[PDB]
Amino acid sequence: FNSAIGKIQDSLSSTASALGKLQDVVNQNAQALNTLVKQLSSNFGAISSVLNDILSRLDPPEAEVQIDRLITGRLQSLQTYVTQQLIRAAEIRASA
Amino acid sequence: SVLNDILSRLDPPEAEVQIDRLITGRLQSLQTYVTQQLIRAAEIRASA
Amino acid sequence: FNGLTGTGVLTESNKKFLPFQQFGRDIADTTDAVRDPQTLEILDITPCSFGGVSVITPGTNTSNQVAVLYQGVNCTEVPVAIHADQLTPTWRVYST
Amino acid sequence: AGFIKQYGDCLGDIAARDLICAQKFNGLTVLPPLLTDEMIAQYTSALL
Amino acid sequence: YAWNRKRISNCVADYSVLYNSASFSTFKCYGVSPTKLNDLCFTNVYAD
Amino acid sequence: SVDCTMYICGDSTECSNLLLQYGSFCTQLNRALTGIAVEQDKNTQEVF
Repeated sequence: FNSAIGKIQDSLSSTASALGKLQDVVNQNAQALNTLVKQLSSNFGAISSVLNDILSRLDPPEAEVQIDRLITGRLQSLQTYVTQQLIRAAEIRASA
Repeated sequence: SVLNDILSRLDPPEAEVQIDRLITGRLQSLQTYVTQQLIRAAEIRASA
Repeated sequence: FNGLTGTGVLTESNKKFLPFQQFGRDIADTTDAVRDPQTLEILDITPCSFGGVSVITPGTNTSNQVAVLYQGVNCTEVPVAIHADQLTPTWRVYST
Repeated sequence: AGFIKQYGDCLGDIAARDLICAQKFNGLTVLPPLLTDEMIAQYTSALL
Repeated sequence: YAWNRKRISNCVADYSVLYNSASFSTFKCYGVSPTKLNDLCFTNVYAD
Repeated sequence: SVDCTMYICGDSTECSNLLLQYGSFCTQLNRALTGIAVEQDKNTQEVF
């Protein structure tokens, strides 16, 4: 038993790969957040991806249309992210 | 319903708006499909 | 700065900007730092302090008394976000 | 990861002022776990 | 067909005077409100 | 259980036609809820 335990120390020490089951979870979440963060950049058909720009750029009557494009899109992205999390969370809770 | 006709008949300035509608729908549909897909797969996994 | 509008805290930074580079960006595709149009000085922009607010209360049947939680913020800032200085003394008690 | 790693860097900075990371930049915050890592060890030690 | 292009740069711009001129029959801007234009700063402005 | 037709279009022919343009989004949704509906009964039979 004693020698057996030491072997684990080596295997874990030797390769990180043993840890993939944990690593992917961290990786997946990181990826989800990154994707979620990156979405901010997408124009979504709006003239620009920056809210402060649009505000500085257009008067309200016109601006409302452009901002609306971002909101419907961005929210939809956020909606996408949440659904993924719920499903993913279920998997983890299943594991839990 | 056909992409080509919009391109054919309508000038791009007008077409862009039209295709955009079509895009959101299918993309929404695939989104519904994948989301639907994920859940069933989970059902399968538990079974597996 | 040059039309780039936003809110944050401007601090001197230790980034090694090249003489040509106007400004930098974060992973987010958001402005990480800028150099003044007036002075060739490098400034990192960190968005001003904010965080979630949660109310820790016992049952209302039990009591009215409450305790407020400011998520992920140093206690120093509570007077800052609030602009406690402006408020009446009744409000100020809560600040610190 | 790009963003997550960037977030960790945020925790590192003492010098920076008005640095409330929870904000990352756009409202995305990370709540801490209720059972701290130290605590988790005690459970496991007890469990052990 | 021959349309002339002029390059304008390295200055400060007062566009409001242009807007506050009764003289222009059509003053339509796609992207900027004619007002608040004073707030923007650009690398190159081309006039045709 | 939820019919899309009333929930969305409720007694509005002008509305409903516009719904058809949407395709199968409803028939699928109604199908799922029905599928869900039967499921609980299946659950009860399995348990008790």
